[PDB]
Amino acid sequence: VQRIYLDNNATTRIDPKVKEIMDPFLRDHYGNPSSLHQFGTETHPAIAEALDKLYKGINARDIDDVIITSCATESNNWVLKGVYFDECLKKGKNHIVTTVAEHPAVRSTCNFLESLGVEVTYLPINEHGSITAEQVREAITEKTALVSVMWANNETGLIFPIEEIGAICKEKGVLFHTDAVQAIGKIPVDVLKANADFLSFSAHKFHGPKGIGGLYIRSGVGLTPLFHGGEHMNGRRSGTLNVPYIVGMGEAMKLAVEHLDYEKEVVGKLRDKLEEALLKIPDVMVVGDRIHRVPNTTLVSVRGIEGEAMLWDLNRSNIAASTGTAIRLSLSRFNTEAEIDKTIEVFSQAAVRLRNIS
Amino acid sequence: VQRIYLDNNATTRIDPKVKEIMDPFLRDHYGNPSSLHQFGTETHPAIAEALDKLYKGINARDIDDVIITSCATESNNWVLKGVYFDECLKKGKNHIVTTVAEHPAVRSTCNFLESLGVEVTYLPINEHGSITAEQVREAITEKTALVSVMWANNETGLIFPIEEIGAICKEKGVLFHTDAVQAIGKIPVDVLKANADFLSFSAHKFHGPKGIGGLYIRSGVGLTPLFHGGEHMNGRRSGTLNVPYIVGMGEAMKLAVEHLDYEKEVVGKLRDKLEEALLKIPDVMVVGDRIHRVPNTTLVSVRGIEGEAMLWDLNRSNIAASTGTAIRLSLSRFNTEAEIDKTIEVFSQAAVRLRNIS
Ligand SMILES: Cc1ncc(COP(=O)(O)O)c(CN[C@@H](CS)C(=O)O)c1O
Ligand SMILES: Cc1ncc(COP(=O)(O)O)c(CN[C@@H](CS)C(=O)O)c1O
Repeated sequence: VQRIYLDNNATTRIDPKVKEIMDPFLRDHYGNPSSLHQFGTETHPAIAEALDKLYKGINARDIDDVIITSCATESNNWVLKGVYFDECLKKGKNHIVTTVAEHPAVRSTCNFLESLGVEVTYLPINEHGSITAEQVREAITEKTALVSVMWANNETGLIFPIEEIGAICKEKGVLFHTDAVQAIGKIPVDVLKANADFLSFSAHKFHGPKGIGGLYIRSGVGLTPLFHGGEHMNGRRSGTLNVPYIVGMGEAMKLAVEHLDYEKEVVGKLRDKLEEALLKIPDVMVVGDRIHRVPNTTLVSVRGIEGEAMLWDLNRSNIAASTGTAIRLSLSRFNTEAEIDKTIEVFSQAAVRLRNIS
Repeated sequence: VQRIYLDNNATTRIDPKVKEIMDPFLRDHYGNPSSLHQFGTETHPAIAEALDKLYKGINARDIDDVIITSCATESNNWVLKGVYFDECLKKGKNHIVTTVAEHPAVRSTCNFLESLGVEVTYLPINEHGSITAEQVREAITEKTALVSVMWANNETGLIFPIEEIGAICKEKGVLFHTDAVQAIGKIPVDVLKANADFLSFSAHKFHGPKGIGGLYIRSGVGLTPLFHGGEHMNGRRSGTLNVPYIVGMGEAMKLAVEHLDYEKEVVGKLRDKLEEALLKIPDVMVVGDRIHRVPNTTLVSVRGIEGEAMLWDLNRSNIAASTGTAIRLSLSRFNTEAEIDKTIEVFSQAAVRLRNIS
């Protein structure tokens, strides 16, 4: 059979080169990097190269930290609860601003902080489907410890004005965190232009393995650890290093930035080919804005057939996509134009054989 | 070259069968298990088998939870901070008892809770090098939310009276957590006989990969999540599942319990062969008790040559061990008797060529 994977915002395929670079640390180089003997120090060069790739991947400075976590969910929980202890309980700055579009890893923890008594405002989305930076200004008070706005939305793909928000946050002296998981390998990511204090990411969204993530912490910014133990990662996150996934995520970051032109020029062009081909069908319509979007995502809406039935039909035809009432289709570098023509055909055939209402 | 690995309490080698069972989920079965399409549901049988192996591995009941974490450090932070929020701030039961022998992942977080105002007593070790259960009784008051005592010590190998402590905790109605990482695959582990409410473990101590762990939570016991997001693991720990490491850790648990007789009868006998051979040397001495110890560990002390110099010498001879002022040697199933004879020889040769003081 020949299956079609169009659900790359849910997770991606590991690049074969990433798997290859991970194998030796799953095989004979099994030493704990904290060990003083040769099995330990033997792993250090590859770790340094992976970390270097990550730094260079997000234009982090050598003075900055890029701490290895187990996923973006860990990074988000760590920023929000850490800044809860440092600035809300200890500095009395009991206010956090975020958006309604953030991943549940951010919003649900924010709900928990509300249950403890922190006041959090979830900014409402506007009609163009994005946020404006002035919205955060209107919501930022002199008691705001942190603003957290995702770089790109996972359901629709829209890119948010992180740069301008970073300038506002910089002028007013409030910590800035951005969940950028959906941005890596899709668009250029620069922590300096964003003036970000915190940045989240997760490997399996740019063709690394599930179960490893990263939190960029800018130099000097404090954040009480979520994993206490104080041994690893400059004492900020304890636990024996996931050596294979660290190297793999480094190579995956490298490949992701090396493929940016291909992502925008080829993957984005196929997304436009696909989208335009699908909009040649009755009362369908893209949900959201079509200009300020990441190159890989289209979010299509159909008449009165709910999206989940169409997704059942496609999976029956071995074509994988996700929801977002609407259908989210998210591409990658490993899709081909033949795959897109076939998906246009199967989508139409499924659509007319679903239209038969009653 | 032929290197000798005797540092298995720091981390272990991945069993080749574990790597094999992980490869397909690093290759073509890359779907997010939360996805509704075939790439997602396609991973479910292997996940169920791995989880089943874990449950059966620690005699957990089907009514219980065995939540997948990213390491034992995550499990320990989660128990202590979770029980801090549920019973100390909300139920006013502001007291925790633990030991001075616990891993830094437990003790350092306990220090953090003290900084927030929780009163924690770290029980002192006695001369036989172990704790008695009555010590915890004397320290347990009507304001104790939780007692946390490790199953086996990582530096010395001594097995603690978890069973009896579980009975005391059960009679008095205080939550019981045990960090059992060093016990899995070394001695039988039974959460029911221990009457444990929480149990920690980490895969890479029984020949699985670094970067995945487990927290057993007994049925009905509450614990506010450390990873909020509420999607995965019955909403208790959010983040896209580390599919390959879950399957591998399941197979690793299976092999670990299947090798218990071999661990005590063969690995323990080689540890006794080695130990007795090394005690035939001047003013040396095993640090700690020699009866109630895990089968794989010996902790040897030498005259006035510090242990780190001896460890430098051994690593120069491609023999790996760790500290514990003393030298910790920790075996596994993949060591051979030839390896042990050679280590006895190299240890002696290093010892006499280190004795030359000034
Ligand atoms: C009992 C016990 N509990 C927790 C840990 C930490 O495991 P992690 O998977 O790295 O989080 C360890 C790991 N002890 C190693 C590495 S610090 C040692 O050198 O002794 C342990 O022995
Ligand atoms: C922006 C953003 N931030 C965090 C996460 C969570 O990543 P983790 O590595 O699983 O913790 C995701 C993952 N969103 C997937 C799985 S819930 C989706 O279906 O949209 C994300 O898109």
